[PDB]
Amino acid sequence: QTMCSQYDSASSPPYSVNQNLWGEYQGTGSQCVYVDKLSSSGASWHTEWTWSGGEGTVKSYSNSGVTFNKKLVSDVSSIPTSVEWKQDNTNVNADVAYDLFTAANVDHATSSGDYELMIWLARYGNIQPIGKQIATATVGGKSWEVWYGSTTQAGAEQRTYSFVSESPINSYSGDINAFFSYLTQNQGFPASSQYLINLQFGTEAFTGGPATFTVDNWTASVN
Ligand SMILES: [Pd+2]
Ligand SMILES: [Pd+2]
Ligand SMILES: [Pd+2]
Repeated sequence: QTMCSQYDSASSPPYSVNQNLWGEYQGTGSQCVYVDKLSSSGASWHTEWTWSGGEGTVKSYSNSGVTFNKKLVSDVSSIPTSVEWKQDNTNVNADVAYDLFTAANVDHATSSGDYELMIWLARYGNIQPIGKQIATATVGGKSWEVWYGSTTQAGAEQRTYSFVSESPINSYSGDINAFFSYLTQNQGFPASSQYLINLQFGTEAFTGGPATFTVDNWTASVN
C-alpha cells in the first residue's frame, strides 16, 4: 500500500510490515513502504527513501516483525530466521539489522525495556553502533564485532549489544538464540530474568537517497 503515513502496519499473523518514521521531524525527505507479498508464512517488502539534514539521527526504521508470546530468554529453545535482501544505492547512511528487545518486566511497553540486541547485516556510510566494540565473536559460523553501549532517554536507561559483520550479508540464515546464548555465557546477560518481547528486521535510514531497500523474503519464529 502507499501507507506512507507516520506509523503504519500491515499484518497477516504472525507477520507484519511496519512503516516507522519516528525521526521525520529531524530532517527532510520522504519514505513509503510497499508490501510485495505478506502471509502467515513470511514477508516480502520494500521501501524507497530520501533524507537530508540531521545527520547522526535515524529518521525511520521500516521493518517486518513477527508476533509471539513473551517468554524468558532462558526459556527460549531457538529463534530460527532467514532473510534475503538488497540495497539499491549504497551512497547513504543507513544500516540493515535485526532488532530484538527484552525487558525485566513483560508489563513494560515494547518500545524498549532494558536490553536491545541489534544484529547488523550491513552498515552504509559513516554510521556505527552505539558505544564501543568490546569483542569479536563467532556466532552461527560467522565472525561478528560485538559492540556495547547504553543510552538513557526520558529516564529509560537502555543497554544495547550490537553484532556487526565486516561486510554486507545479503543472504542470511541462522538461529538468533545463539546470540543470546553467547551473551549469557560471555557478557553476563541476565537471561533468566529477561523477557524477549519484540523481534524485528529492517533498515534504519539516516541520510541519503533516493535509495531502495528490498526484502525478497523474511521468516522468523520464536520457540
Ligand atoms: Pd508506502
Ligand atoms: Pd515501490
Ligand atoms: Pd539499534
